[PDB]
Amino acid sequence: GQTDADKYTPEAKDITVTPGPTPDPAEGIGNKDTLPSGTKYEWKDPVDTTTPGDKTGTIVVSYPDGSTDEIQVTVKVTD
Repeated sequence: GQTDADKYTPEAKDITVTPGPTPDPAEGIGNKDTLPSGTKYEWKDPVDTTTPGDKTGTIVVSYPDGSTDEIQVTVKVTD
């Protein structure tokens, strides 16, 4: 009786951006090719990338069955 979250292991990928609005969360998973098609990506909470610095955020990976993983990443906002 397994869920998708029992089977798949998303990998964090740190990203770098210029100051700007919250980036595309798909950029924070480094092994999307390993995950089922129909897997969705969203930030748990929007990362504030409006100012420079190293931000911490979490990507919610939602599998086709509705189970989830939560993956923390660093977003390096440049000066």
